This record gives sequence, structure tokens and C-alpha cells, in this order.
Amino acid sequence: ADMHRVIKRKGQESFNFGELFAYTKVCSHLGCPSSLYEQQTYRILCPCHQS
Amino acid sequence: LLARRPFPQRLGPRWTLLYKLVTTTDHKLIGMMYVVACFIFFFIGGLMALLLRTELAVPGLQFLSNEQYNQLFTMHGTVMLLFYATPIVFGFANLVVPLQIGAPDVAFPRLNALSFWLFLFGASIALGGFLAPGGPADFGWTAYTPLSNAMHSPGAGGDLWIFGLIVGGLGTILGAVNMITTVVCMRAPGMIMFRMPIFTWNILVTSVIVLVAFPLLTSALFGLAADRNLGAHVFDPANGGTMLWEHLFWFFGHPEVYIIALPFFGIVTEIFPVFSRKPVFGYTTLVYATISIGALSIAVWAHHLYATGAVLLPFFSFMTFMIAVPTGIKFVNWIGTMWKGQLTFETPMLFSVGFLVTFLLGGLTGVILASPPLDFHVTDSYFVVAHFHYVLFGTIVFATYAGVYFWFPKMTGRLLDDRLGKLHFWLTLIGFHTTFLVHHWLGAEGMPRRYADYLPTDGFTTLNIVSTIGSFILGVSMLPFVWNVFKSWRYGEPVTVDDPWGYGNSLEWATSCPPPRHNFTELPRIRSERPAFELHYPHMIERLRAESHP
Amino acid sequence: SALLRTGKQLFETSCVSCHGANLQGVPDRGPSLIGTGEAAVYFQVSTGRMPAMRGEAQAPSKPPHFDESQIDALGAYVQANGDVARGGDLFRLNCASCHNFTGKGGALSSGKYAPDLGDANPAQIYTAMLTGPQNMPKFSDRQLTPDEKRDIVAYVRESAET
Amino acid sequence: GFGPAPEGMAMWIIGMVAAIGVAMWIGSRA
Amino acid sequence: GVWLTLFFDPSMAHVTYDGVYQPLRGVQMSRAYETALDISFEVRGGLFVRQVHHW
Amino acid sequence: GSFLFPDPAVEHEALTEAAHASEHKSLTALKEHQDRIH
Amino acid sequence: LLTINPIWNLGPYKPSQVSAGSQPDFYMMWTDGLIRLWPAWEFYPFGHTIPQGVWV
Amino acid sequence: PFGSEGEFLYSLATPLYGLTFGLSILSIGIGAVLFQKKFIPEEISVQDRHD
Amino acid sequence: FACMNDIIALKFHISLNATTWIGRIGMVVLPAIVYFVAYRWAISLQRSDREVLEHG
Amino acid sequence: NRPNMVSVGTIVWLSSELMFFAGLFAMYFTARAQAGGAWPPEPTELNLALAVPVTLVLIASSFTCQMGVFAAERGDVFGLRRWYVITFLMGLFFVLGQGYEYIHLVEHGTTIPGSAYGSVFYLATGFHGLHVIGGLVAFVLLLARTKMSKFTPAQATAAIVVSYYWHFVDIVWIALFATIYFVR
Amino acid sequence: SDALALGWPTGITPEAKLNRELWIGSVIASFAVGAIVWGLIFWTSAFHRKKATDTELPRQFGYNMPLELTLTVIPFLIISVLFYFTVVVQERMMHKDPNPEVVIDVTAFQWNWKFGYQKIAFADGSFDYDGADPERKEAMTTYLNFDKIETLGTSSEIPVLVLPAGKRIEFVLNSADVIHGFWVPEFLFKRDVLPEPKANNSDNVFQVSEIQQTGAFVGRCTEMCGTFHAMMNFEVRVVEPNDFKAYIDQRNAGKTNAEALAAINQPPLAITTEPFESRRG
Ligand SMILES: CCCCCCCCCCCCCCCCCC(=O)OC[C@H](COP(=O)([O-])OCC(O)COP(=O)([O-])OC[C@@H](COC(=O)CCCCCCCCCCCCCCCCC)OC(=O)CCCCCCCCCCCCCCCCC)OC(=O)CCCCCCCCCCCCCCCCC
Ligand code: HAS
Ligand code: HAS
Ligand SMILES: CC(C)=CCC/C(C)=C/CC/C(C)=C/CC/C(C)=C\CC/C(C)=C/CC/C(C)=C\CC/C(C)=C\CC/C(C)=C/CC/C(C)=C/CC1=C(C)C(=O)c2ccccc2C1=O
Ligand code: HEC
Ligand code: HEC
Ligand code: FES
Ligand SMILES: [Cu+2]
Ligand SMILES: [Cu+2]
Ligand SMILES: [Cu+2]
Repeated sequence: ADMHRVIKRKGQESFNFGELFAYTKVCSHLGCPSSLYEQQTYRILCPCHQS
Repeated sequence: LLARRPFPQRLGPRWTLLYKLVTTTDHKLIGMMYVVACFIFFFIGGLMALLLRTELAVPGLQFLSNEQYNQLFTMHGTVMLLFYATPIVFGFANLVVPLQIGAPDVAFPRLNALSFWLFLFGASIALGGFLAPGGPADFGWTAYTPLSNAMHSPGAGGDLWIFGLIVGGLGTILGAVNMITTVVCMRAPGMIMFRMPIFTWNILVTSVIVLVAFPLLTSALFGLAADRNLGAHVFDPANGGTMLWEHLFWFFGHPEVYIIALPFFGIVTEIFPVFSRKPVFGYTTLVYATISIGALSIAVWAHHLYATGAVLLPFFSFMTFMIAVPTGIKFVNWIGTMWKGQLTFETPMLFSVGFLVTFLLGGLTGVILASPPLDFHVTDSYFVVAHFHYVLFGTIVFATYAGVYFWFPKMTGRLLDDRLGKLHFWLTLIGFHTTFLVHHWLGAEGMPRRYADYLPTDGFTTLNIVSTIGSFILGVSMLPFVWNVFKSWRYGEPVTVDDPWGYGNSLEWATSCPPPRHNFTELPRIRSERPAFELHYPHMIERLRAESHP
Repeated sequence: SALLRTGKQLFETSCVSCHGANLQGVPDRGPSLIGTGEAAVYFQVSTGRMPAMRGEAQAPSKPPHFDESQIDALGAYVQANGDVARGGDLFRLNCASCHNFTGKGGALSSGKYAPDLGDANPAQIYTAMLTGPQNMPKFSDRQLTPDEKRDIVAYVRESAET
Repeated sequence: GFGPAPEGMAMWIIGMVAAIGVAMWIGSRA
Repeated sequence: GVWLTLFFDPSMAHVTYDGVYQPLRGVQMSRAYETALDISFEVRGGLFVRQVHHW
Repeated sequence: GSFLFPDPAVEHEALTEAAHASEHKSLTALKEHQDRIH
Repeated sequence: LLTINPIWNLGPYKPSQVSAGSQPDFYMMWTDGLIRLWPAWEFYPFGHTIPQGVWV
Repeated sequence: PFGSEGEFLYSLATPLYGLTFGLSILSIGIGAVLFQKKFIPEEISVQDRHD
Repeated sequence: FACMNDIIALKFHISLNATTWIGRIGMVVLPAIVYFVAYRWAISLQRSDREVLEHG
Repeated sequence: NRPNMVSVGTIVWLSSELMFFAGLFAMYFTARAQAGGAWPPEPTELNLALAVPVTLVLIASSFTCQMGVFAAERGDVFGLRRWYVITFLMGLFFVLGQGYEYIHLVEHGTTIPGSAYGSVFYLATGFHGLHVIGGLVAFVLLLARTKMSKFTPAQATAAIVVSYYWHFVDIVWIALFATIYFVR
Repeated sequence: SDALALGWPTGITPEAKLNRELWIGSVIASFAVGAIVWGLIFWTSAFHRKKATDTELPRQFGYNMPLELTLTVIPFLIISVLFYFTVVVQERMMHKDPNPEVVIDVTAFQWNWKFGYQKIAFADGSFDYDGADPERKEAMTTYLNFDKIETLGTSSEIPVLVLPAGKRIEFVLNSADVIHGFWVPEFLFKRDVLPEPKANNSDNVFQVSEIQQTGAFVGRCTEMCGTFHAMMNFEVRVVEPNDFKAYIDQRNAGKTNAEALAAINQPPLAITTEPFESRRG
């Protein structure tokens, strides 16, 4: 239902296949595994420092 | 000769107030802390009404959400009534009641300080629900129980509402323990229970009514929080319940209205013989009138319950008409005490006249609403919201500003300004023609209260604009009052005079302004209803006895 | 029974991030299960911020939100503790304001229908009714008997399938 | 939470209160 | 702490548990974590001396 | 005395005459030491 | 009486797992609170980078 | 284990090590203060620091 | 009290987004008004010690 | 010839707590009339045993508390201490006596959720259970206060008003004993 | 006239035409009293402190005891007249006559209305529905009056209620979840609905005599329900009694209010009110 509200990265344009994505758990700041999913509004909240 | 200082000390030293505020039992200082902290809540609660009032002007739902409107007439109805109007009763009681009798202090001086700080932290819990995710109380200030449950109102902020009114609810019960036992035990030698000014009677009578109302609310809010936090079946509609709250809240609800009304009848009785130079017409008539309103206000609670199906209608109809008789006597004893004596319309007198002009429409539309056929059409409308802004705004705005302008050069020693004082009245009353007079027309034709959004096909557009233009005039009007107080607190004309208003009646106008820390240097000889008019005028004593009784 | 070794390792892999018997700080955390059991702790909360572990119409695969054996094992690990028509009408009365109209009290768009409930079944509905939901008060013990819970669950299930 | 935060809260209100409150009984005030 | 190092093995080498705590059975853990679960569980009053040492 | 029963009041006036003089001895001790310095 | 650190509830440190309450003790809590409060201020002065962790 | 029979006697193992160890020397420490407050004589000694 | 904001989020019912903005705005504002409410407290404790000497 | 301010300030306050138990009775009677088709204990049975041998202790507590307040008016600082420890240990028998009555009615009958009678019983007698525990605190804070000063008439006045609180708690329980056990 | 009643619709029932008649007899009697007191407050604006008395000569008097006895009975006699006329009107209202002639359940659920028709029996004995079933009621294990010709009224359908304009009309006022309120502004009357009104000792039901006008009138909810309390606008229509007999017979074959109102050439949606756009989303 929400595909037009997807902004791809300039380099990572075609790294998806059929409404799937693969982002790292290891977050981009001090390396805790980001795991909280937030299925209503798509947020990848991490428990260590809340990114 | 008589060496003095040119202009008195504006602000004190570096630190004469921060400590000595935390550690205080001076009722003259805790009285000035009730007053200043309530005008912090008169702006926090009052600005919420200006956010209510611009959503209603243009017939769309512009910037407030639907649920954000509903949590801005609760937190407006709570803060105005409970966090501004019930402590300003004990604001004027702590300034004046130990002075108007010959007392050095309140009876229990550490329950005067504890009654204040229960309010200041009980009030910052309830409006501390805006920090919650779900916001504060969505349900109204009445908080009807099928709306206030665990699953209908799930968020905290509704629960912080409940335990912000039992902490402040304890803060007024403990304050009414002081105000009875001060009047009972600590009068001057020669002061009897009579010959004691009517403001101390109104604080004496409403302190009885606080002990009747506020424990019954506190027992209800521990019953509602047992239903929410615990699982309970009190306030459940299969067990009585949804009319149990209708009979526990409104048994608090009307005799809390009448602890807001009566102490500010006593300020207005205090002001008329000062500015109309002749005594209270029917002094003991006002003593027997207040006791009757102090007795009738408790057995009339279900006049707020006429259209919720079945209560006993002819009991609460006729008894609700019975409050119109002594309050009608209290208007005879206000025009009558203002009648033959010569008038001067200074700003304490001006506001007590705007009390008489605007309270009348609230009292007249009160007995309009008291009969159920006239009430079955407008009982949850904007006619009701028109009603209690002519009848609260008299006692709580035109009779607190009557008292702040009257006891500012007794509690601080500075005359609060009059040119900037008459501006504040006529920015209030002209911006009060425009706000709440039109809700009488706006609500009786079909705009019920507590609506966020209405439809532009209805004829409510050209009348909500009138009630919004005027509401900002009523919001602008607080600006020449704060500027009046902020300048004339430390600047402003000094009073080296024990009575700045000339013809003061009660015992506080015989001591210096500001009084010393135990209020008195010499008590005058008390022999009549007004001590400080026999004092300062010894040649009138042959006229206070012979020229009375027409 | 459900293997508690699998339940512990599943808790550590998928729930430790927001729950150390405590609740996730971001938004609102699920919190400690109240009256923890397979019936309610097993039943997912797709609605709201919490992600949906169980996927409807899902064949066995290496990448999956949850495993039937994995779900039961974790629901068990968290739970350490140390007239069908007549039932539906009763549910509408108690939950008539929100369930009635099959809609949602919190959100008009949200519904009690199978598309809204995804991979719904009678057991999943019964379980959320028993302890209710994150924003819905629990009904078992406190309000409704087992027959009443069973009957209301059946009525909601029949209304949503049809 | 059950990690270091309610345990750290219970240090200052139980442990250091009953370690200062003892010292105010053994010691003096001057 | 002198007591608590008579029972602690500080390595990071991986070893399955196979001990006494029932949820953590067959979990790949370091030996620093298995002996920290032997102080708490398989030493008589070792959970006490461990908890005193943290307070 | 105890928390429930008193002492026979001969042993009370001896334990308060020798208690208001054992602190008065403590007061003139520092007072005659503060005047030695200054 | 008071339990302090149950290390048997959350299992061993495996880098795939996650804990919703990752907090230090109260003497090291002001260091974790300092990381959370600084805003995301990075520099990139050259081809190299300077992360948020320089401000702690 | 959690649903066992003697689980309650295990949960009172380490509290019974606490209110019997710690309350012993708390009460020895209280009794040794109350010997100092009540029997060892009060003295005020002044020592001139030669620093 | 910002390192444990996720526990403040769950138990105290405030937010997880707004507990950094009361920290990051508070990191400048709150130590500025504790300077004023303690410099004017310590001086007013001095004036309480002079009233017990002048008057008693 | 002055009317004992603290005694006036307590009985003025003690009339407020009667109105706190006015909103708790009004929850009880409206869940008995408009909800009780049968007698209100439908799955439970109120036993007068362990309810009469704990209400005969509070009545005898007022017979020993009033003998304590006779010792404050005379000057017996130790006679005041002797009859409040009797009153403390018999008030603590009421909390432990009624506290065992609640455990007998949860693991056997109606808890505070899940019963219409279960909410108007654990709050009417529940907030009386907190006005006894709140009252026994006031005996510890008074008997320990008699250990610190010379037993002035202000120490006796503080023992008058704690006695008035305990007789209030005693009379309110009679209005609870003769309401929920006899007028079932 | 119209300007003396403070913005009052002329009531469509004769039990509300008596209610507006009492209102105008009560406002004019209050504008009498409100102009007496204003005639005494603003009369003391002719009593200033003028520069004619160098000394204070105010003629101080306090106790005129033959005057408070006059101005107590006179506010008591105005009440004792205008209390008799507020028991007669509340007796003529709420008449409770046991010939119903239509019964319309309202069943105010969470944030909209659910009207339902029960037994309708004209004075001629013509239509005689007589049998809105209780079989749907016994499945709920409750009290809600379920019917067969019930109006759902979703958030965009804005439920138009249709009742004939010459007969006794009875409103059984139940509710599902929260205390709502039932107020047609032309029925100069409310009775705000309760969750379980038999257990709260509530009256639960009122009656009107007839509808002495035609057209279509607004309906609103008054006592607070929650978030979308302002959006619970129902709407009533008053078709002819001959046209109303053709309404249910077209409805009983099975249509909607958008279709059943087309057979009696009425507008299919509401005309004085509309659905709300912000609620739809
Ligand atoms: C809920 C958690 C609770 C867990 C418990 C943790 C609490 C920590 C322990 C506190 C340790 C305090 C010091 C103890 C050693 C000193 C012992 C002593 O006697 O020295 C005298 C000492 C003065 O001696 P001094 O230095 O030689 O005299 C110089 C001048 O007098 C000096 O004159 P002044 O002007 O300087 O005034 C001095 C006085 C000024 O006086 C005062 O300000 C207050 C005086 C009374 C304070 C203690 C009252 C009660 C203690 C707590 C009770 C908790 C109840 C609820 C618990 C619910 C649990 C489920 O200030 C103090 O002495 C400092 C006291 C420190 C206050 C402690 C605050 C407690 C924090 C609460 C934490 C709550 C835990 C939450 C965790 C939840 C779960 C995670 O006075 C005291 O300190 C009295 C303290 C007594 C407390 C011990 C326990 C009471 C047991 C008696 C019960 C009687 C039963 C029935 C008897 C029958 C009739 C009699
Ligand atoms: C401190 C603030 C307040 C005062 C004072 C006050 C005085 C009265 N009120 Fe009120 N009030 C009601 C009736 C009266 C009556 C009869 C009086 C009386 O004390 C007024 C006394 C009368 C006068 C001061 C005029 C005296 C002057 C003369 C000269 C006497 C002779 C004239 C007469 C006898 C007129 C009678 C003849 C006529 C023709 C009208 C009713 C009615 O059943 C409702 C329910 C509305 C509803 O359905 O929600 C109500 C609702 C409220 C609410 C809202 C509650 C809610 O949100 O639901 C508030 C806040 C409030 C405040 C206040 N109210 N009132
Ligand atoms: C004590 C009693 C009351 C006072 C005074 C009062 C004042 C006003 N009210 Fe009101 N009221 C309404 C309009 C006004 C207006 C225009 C004013 C004015 O007198 C207020 C004057 C305005 C101000 C005074 C604001 C000045 C702001 C300034 C100058 C800037 C502030 C700056 C800062 C930085 C603020 C912070 C300051 C610090 C020191 C921290 C309206 C709407 O037109 C409703 C209907 C809501 C509904 O639908 O039911 C209403 C509803 C109520 C209700 C029913 C609540 C409910 O249904 O749940 C009650 C009981 C009540 C009482 C009171 N009300 N009012
Ligand atoms: C005195 C001082 C710190 C001077 C610093 C000198 C200076 C100018 C330094 C410049 C460098 C700067 C700016 C440093 C900033 C401070 C900083 C980042 C680190 C310094 C750390 C440090 C030395 C802190 C000392 C302050 C401290 C913890 C306690 C002193 C408080 C005092 C005076 C008495 C304590 C009274 C007491 C025992 C109260 C117990 C009950 C209360 C109210 C506890 C409050 C409380 C506390 C205090 C917690 O730490 C805590 C931690 C985790 C969970 C909960 C709590 C909690 O509730
Ligand atoms: C006072 C509030 C409230 C009451 C009462 C309530 N619910 Fe709910 N219910 C909710 C909320 C809010 C949700 C959305 C799920 C969530 O909270 O995350 C919900 C969701 C549900 C769902 C899942 C729908 C979906 O698509 O996810 C079912 C099934 C359900 N409720 C059944 C019931 C039954 C059966 C009753 C009564 C017999 C009931 N509810 C009473 C608030 C309530
Ligand atoms: C093994 C069980 C289990 C795992 C793993 C789990 N949850 Fe939950 N969650 C639940 C249960 C059960 C509820 C229902 C709330 C309750 O327990 O009262 C729930 C509710 C929620 C809710 C509230 C939904 C509502 O409407 O109330 C959110 C948000 C949530 N979970 C987020 C998460 C996130 C994010 C993760 C992992 C990144 C997660 N959950 C993993 C069992 C789990
Ligand atoms: S570790 Fe800093 S963002 Fe997760
Ligand atoms: Cu009223
Ligand atoms: Cu409604
Ligand atoms: Cu509504």
C-alpha cells in the first residue's frame, strides 16, 4: 500500500526485489544491534542510544 | 525634623525572599504566594480558552485536532475552577482573616504553609499530563464514568488528573481547618462572633462547606482510581454506577461553586462602606443570609442532573429556587448600603459595581436553568456556558480584582495605579459584553457545549466570531494589569498611612501598611461592627448609634 | 510441551532488544505479560508500533517473523510465573461502542475484520479478549466467565469470516 | 527495567540513606 | 572479591552449558559467563557474595 | 526510667543534677579555653 | 534481600541478540546520557570522517 | 525451577543469608556504638597542629 | 536521567522522543537556573543567620 | 478559660473524614439496592467468627486508649505510655486480624475485581484498614515524642487529639460492622 | 414574540410549544427584575461625591427591619408563582400514555446513532407492524433493543430517521458504551441516554404527542462521549402519514435510506447537515 512513499538512495538504487529490503542490524553509530521494528510508522529504533 | 528616606526600598537585598519562602509560616506571605501562583495558573488555564476560541471562529477544524480540543476544556475547566478559584479563596483568607480579627497568626501556622504547597504540587501534577503521550484528560472536568474508564480513557494524564485533585483536595480541607479554628479561638478581646466583618463570616461559612464537599470528592476520586488502576466494579453501570458518579461529583460540584461564590461576596461587602461612606445595610441580615446559602447549597446538588433521565425533579427544582431568596437579600444589602451614602468610583469600588452588573445575569439565568422545562432544552448547551461566565466571572474576576486593588496598599505598602486600573476594567467589561452575552443566543438555538467543530451550513459562524473578537479583548485586558502590578510592586506611590482608602471599616485598616510580622502594634478599642471607623473618626460615634434604624 | 531452551534463545534473538522483563523505551513498550499464558502472550499485536512476527500465508522458509514452535516456546518462556449468537450480542453490549460496527474505537480505518486481523483464528481472538489488549482492558476473571469469553470470540469470528 | 536503573535508584534511597543516617548518629553536628 | 575469583574463569572460549539452570541449556556461551552462572547457582551461598560485591 | 515504668525519684534528681552539671562543666571548659587563646 | 544483577535472565553476549535496557551503572550513567544528548554533529573535514563520538 | 515444588524454599535462600549475616554485625555495630555513647567517657581534647 | 529515558518512557508515560528534547534543551537551561536558585539561596541562608544574631 | 485549639482543630478535621466515609457508604448501598437481586454475598459467606473477635478488640482498644488519655490529664507520663502500648498492640491485632480475613476471602471467594460486592467491600473496609494503619503510626510518633521533652501540657494535648482520632476510627467501624455483616 | 425568546426554534411538538410558552413567560418576568436592579445600581450613579459638602454628611443607617421582610416575601412570591408553572409544564411534558403508536429505539453506540423501529400502531389500526423481534436480543449474554428495520448509520451515511407527523411517538433511549445525549433542537427537550438505564433508576423513555410541522430537522449529541462527540449529528424527517406507510413497505423488501427515501420523493441524504470530512480521512 505504501510504495510510492519510498525514496531510494543515489547509489543504492536497485538493491531490492519485490517489496523487500535488507538493512543491517548494526546501527551507524556505536554499533548496537537495531531491532525495534515499528510496523505502523517504519522506524528502526535501537535500544542503546535511540537513533 | 523627622528624618526619612525619599522613596522606599524597591526590591530588597540580593536574597531576602528565596529562603524565607521555603521556611515561612507568615500568613501575609503565604497569602501573597497563593495570589501570585494562581495568576500563573490564570494564564496557563486562560490561554487554553483562547486556543479553544479560535477553533470555533472559522467553521472548520483548522489547527487543533479533535482530541486536542477535548483536552483543552478539561484542563481549562480544571485549572480555572480548582487551581485558580478555590485557592484564591484561601489567598484572601490568609491575607485578611488574621487581620480583620485581632489575631497574630493563623491557628496552625505549619498547616497554612502545608496547605499552600499541597496546592502548588497538586496543580502541577494534573496539568503535568501534557507531557504524557496520549495527552491530559480527554473527558471534561465533570469526568462522567462511562467516559472515564480503563478502556474508554486509557492514557495517563487522565490518571494524573485524578491524583492532582486529591492532593490539592487535601490542600483545601487542611486550609479550612485553619480558617475555622482561627475564627473560633483567636479573636480580639471585645470582638464577639458578631461585630466581625462579613468577609470573616464568609470564610467561616465556606470553611464548613469545604469540609462537606472536598472529602466527598476525595472519596469519589479514590473510587474512580480503584476502577481504573485496579479492577473494580464501583462506578459501573450495572451496579448503579453511572449515576453514582452523577450523585457523588455533583454533591461536591454545587457546594464548591458556593465556596467560590460566598467568600467573594464578602470582599464586595467589605468594599461598599469604604467607598459609600455609610455602614453595611443590614449587617446581621447578611450573617443570616450566608448561613442559609451555606445550608441550602448542599441539598440542591441534582439540579445539574435534570436531563439524565430520572432523579426526584420537584425536590431539586424547588430547593434550587431557594438559593435565589438569600442571594436576592444579599443584593438588597448591596444597593441598600450604597444607596444614600456618597459614592467615589475608585478602582476597588469600580470593580465591585461591575460585580453587581454582571453577576445579576448569571443569577437570573441560574433560576432560568433551575426549572427542568426551561432546563430540558439548554442543559448541556452554550446557554450553560453563558450562565457560568456571568456568575463565576463576577465573583472570580470582578471580585478578586476588587480585592487585589483594595488590599494591595495593605499587603505591600504601595498604591496600585488608577489610570492604569480604570483601563483594565474597561478592557475587561467591554471585552465581556462581546464574549459571553452572545452565547445566550448562540446556545439556546442549538449549539451545545464541548463541540470542537461545527458545520458552516448552520448559522453559528457570525456569532462565534463575535465571541472570539471579544475573547481576545478579555485576553488583552490582563496585560495592563500585570504591567500595573509589575511596576507598582516596587515602584508606585508609597502609603505611609494606616488606611489608604479613607473610610476603612474592619480591624486591618487600623494597623500599618504593610503590617508588622505579628500584624499589630496597638489594637484599637473594639465596640461596634467596624473598629477602624470609630478609630480615625471619634466624632462619628454619636452618629453610628442614633442615626441607624430608619 | 513447548521447549523452554528454544523459548529462551528466541527471546534473546528477537525480544531482548526492547524487553528485559521491562518494556521498550521508544513509543510504548509491550511490557511484562499480565497473567502470562499461551492464549494471550502467544496472540500477536500487529496493530500499533509493535511489528507482526507471524506472517499470514507463509510456507516454511529460513527468513520468517516467527515459528509455530518458536512462538509457543517463547510464549511459554515469558510465562514463567515465578448460544454463539447470544455470546456475540453480549460482546457488542460490553464492547458495543468499539466492536459494534466491526470498527475500531481508536481508529475509524482500523477494523476487527480478518484483513485487519490478518491470520486470525478463534484461539487468537479468545486470547486477546482474556487479557484484552495493550489499549483494551482484559476481560477474563475480572469481567467475563469462560463461556462468555468463548461465545463472544465465536460471534466475532463468525461475523468477520462471513 | 530491572538492570542497573532501579538497582541504582535503590542504592541512594536505601543504602546511602542508611549510611549517612548512621553517621549522623555516630558523629556530631558542628 | 578475593572470594569471587576462587570460582571465576575469565576466558572467552565457547562451551555449551549443560549445567543446572534450565532455560540456558545448550546455549553457546563463553566460559566467563558459565562460571558466572556457577557462582550464582552451583556454589553454596555464592549468589549472596556475588550480590554483596556488586552493592 | 523505662519506657513503661519510672525510677523512684531519688535516683531521678541525682541523674539530672549530675547531668545539668556535667554539661555545664563542658561549657565552661571551652569557655576557659577560648579565653586562653584570645 | 535486593537482587542487583540477574545475568541469567538475558543470556550470553551474542552480537545478533538485543537488550531493550542497555544501561550502565549509575557511576557510568552520565557517560551514556552524554552520548544520547549530543545531537548528530559530524564533520567530514577531508576524505576521512569524524563521528559523533568525538564529542564524548 | 520455576514451577517446581521446593521453589519457595530456594527463593528464601539468599535473603536468609542476608538478614542473618548482615543483621548480626549491624546489631554488633549498634551495640558497640551504644557502648561508646553511653559508657566510654565524653572527652574534648584539643591538639595544636604544628603545620 | 537521560540515560534511563527508555525506562522513563515506559513507566512514567512521557515519550521517548521528548525525553531528549527536555535533556538537550535542559542541558543549557537547567544548570543556568540552578545557579540562580542557589546563589540566591546561599545568601538568604546568611541573612537567616544574622536575624538570629541581631534579634535572637 | 481557652478552648484547647488543637482539640478544636482535630474534631473540625475529624468531621471531614466522616464525609470521606460518606462516599464509601454511598458506593455500598447503591450496589446493594440497584444491583442486589439476591442477598449481596452470593458466592461468599461472611463469617461473624474472626469478625466479632476483631471488633471486640477495637472496642476494648477504646477502653484502654481512654485510660491512657486520663493519664495525660493527670501528669502520668508513664501511665500514658503504658495504655497506648496496649492500644498499639490491640490495634495491630485488628490489622493482622482483618488482614487475615482478606486472605480468607481472596483465595476462597470474591477478590476486588470480578465482583460487584468485591469492590464495595474492599474499599469500605479497605479505607478503614488504612485509617487504622494510619492511626497506629500516630501512636509511634506520639510515644516516641514523650521520650524527648519534659511532658508539658502540650505533650498532653497532643495525646488528647490522637485519642480523639482513635475513637473516631472505632465508631466508624461500628458503622461498618452493623452495616455489612448484619444488614447484608 | 421571536425576539423575546433568546434564540428559540418554534417547537414542532405541542409538548414543546408549551415549553417555549413558559420560556417567554419566564424571560420577560426576569427582564422585569433585571431592569429593577439595574434601575437601582445606575440610580446610584446620580449619587456621587459632589463638591457641595465640605464635611462628611452621609446619614449613616444600618438596620431597616420593616424592609427586608418586604424584600424577602416578594422574591418568594415571584418564585411561588413561577414554580407552579414549572411543575404543570413538566407534568404535561413526560405524559407516559400507554398507547405508543410508534416506538423508535435510538441505541446510541460509540460515536454514531443506530435507530430502530419497533411496534407502530396507528389510531385507525392500519399499519400494525407489531413484532420487531427479540430473537436477536437473546444471543447477547443483554438489554439492547434490537429490531428488524434498524438504521445502521455509519460515519458517512449520517442516519436519517423518518417518523410520521401526526401520531404519538415514543423514544426508548438505550446506549451501548458511554453516556451520550439525545437532542433534537426542535423537540425543546432532552433526555441524555445512559448505558444501562433500568439499573440506574432512570426513566429510559419519553414520548411526544405529535409533530405539528413538516420538513426535516437537525439532531445532535450533548453529553460527552469522547473524541468524535461533535460529529454525532443524526437527523430526523417528518413525512406525511400516508407517505410513511409506503416507507416501511418499500423498506421491508430490503433497501437503504438512500433508496427508501427515493420512493417517497425525499432527498436521500440529510439536508440540514452533512458528513464530516476530517472524520472520514
Ligand atoms: C520503602 C523503603 C524503606 C526501606 C528502609 C530504608 C530507610 C533507611 C534507614 C534509616 C536510618 C536512620 C538512622 C538509624 C540509626 C539511628 C538510630 C537512633 O535511634 O538515633 C536517634 C536519631 C537521633 O539521634 P541523635 O543524633 O543522637 O540526636 C541528635 C538530635 O536529636 C538531632 O536533632 P535534629 O534536629 O538534627 O533531627 C534529626 C532527625 C530529624 O528527624 C527526622 O527527620 C525523621 C525522624 C524519623 C526517621 C525514620 C522514621 C521511619 C523510617 C522509615 C520507615 C519506613 C515505613 C514504610 C516502609 C514500607 C516498606 C514496604 O534526622 C535524622 O536523624 C536522619 C534520619 C534519616 C531519615 C531516613 C529516611 C528514610 C528513606 C525512605 C526510603 C524508602 C524505601 C523505598 C524503596 C522501595 C523498594 C525499592 O533519630 C533517628 O534517626 C530516628 C530514626 C529511627 C529509624 C529506625 C527504624 C524505626 C523503628 C521504630 C519502630 C517502633 C515500633 C513500635 C514501637 C512501640 C512504641 C515506641
Ligand atoms: C460560583 C459560581 C456559580 C454560582 C454563584 C451559581 C449560582 C447558581 N447556579 Fe450555577 N447552575 C444552576 C443554577 C444556579 C442557581 C439557581 C444559582 C443561584 O445561586 C443564583 C441566585 C440568583 C440571583 C443572584 C439573582 C438575585 C437577584 C434578585 C433581584 C433576586 C430576585 C430575582 C429572582 C428570584 C429571579 C427569579 C425570577 C425569574 C423570572 C427568573 C443550574 C440549574 O439547575 C445549573 C445547571 C445547568 C446545566 O444544566 O448544566 C448550574 C450550573 C452551573 C455550572 C456548570 C456545571 C456544569 O458544568 O454542568 C457552574 C460552573 C455554575 C456556577 C455557579 N452557579 N453553575
Ligand atoms: C474560574 C472560572 C473560569 C474562568 C475565569 C474562565 C475564563 C474564560 N473562559 Fe471558561 N470557557 C470558555 C471561555 C472562556 C474565556 C474566553 C475566558 C476568559 O475570561 C479568559 C481570559 C484569557 C486569558 C487570561 C489569557 C491571557 C493570556 C496571556 C496574557 C498570554 C499568556 C502568556 C504565557 C507565557 C502563559 C504562561 C504564563 C506563566 C506565568 C507561566 C469557553 C469558550 O468560549 C468555554 C467552552 C468550552 C466548551 O466547549 O465547553 C469555557 C469553558 C469553561 C468551563 C467548562 C469546562 C468544560 O466544559 O469542561 C468552565 C468551568 C470554565 C470556567 C472559567 N472560564 N470555562
Ligand atoms: C560537587 C561537584 C560535583 C563539583 C564539581 C566541580 C566542578 C566545577 C566540576 C566541573 C566539571 C563538571 C561540570 C562536572 C559535571 C558533573 C559531572 C558530569 C560529574 C561529576 C560527578 C560527581 C562527582 C557527582 C557528585 C554529585 C553526587 C552524585 C552527589 C552529591 C549529592 C549530595 C550533595 C548529596 C546526596 C544526598 C543523597 C545521598 C541523596 C539520596 C537520595 C537522592 C535524592 C538521590 C538522588 C539520586 C542521585 C544523586 C543519583 O546519582 C542517582 C543515580 C541513578 C539513579 C537515581 C539517582 C538518584 O535518585
Ligand atoms: C475501551 C476499549 C476497548 C474495549 C471495551 C474493547 N476493545 Fe477490542 N480493541 C481495542 C483497541 C484500542 C484495539 C486495537 C489493538 C491495539 O490496541 O493495539 C482493539 C483490538 C481488538 C481486536 C483485534 C483487531 C485487529 O484487527 O487487530 C479484537 C479481536 C478485539 N479487539 C476484540 C474485542 C472484544 C471481543 C471485546 C469485548 C467483548 C473488545 N474487543 C472490547 C479497544 C477495546
Ligand atoms: C515472544 C513474544 C513476543 C516477542 C518476541 C515480541 N512481542 Fe511485542 N507483544 C507481545 C504480546 C503478548 C503483546 C500484547 C500486549 C500485552 O502483552 O499485554 C505485545 C504488544 C506489542 C506492542 C503494543 C501493541 C498494542 O496494540 O498494544 C508493540 C508496539 C510491540 N509489542 C512491539 C514489539 C517489537 C518492536 C518487538 C521486537 C523488535 C516485539 N514486540 C517482540 C509479545 C511479543
Ligand atoms: S549504539 Fe549509539 S545508536 Fe545504538
Ligand atoms: Cu449548581
Ligand atoms: Cu454521543
Ligand atoms: Cu456525543
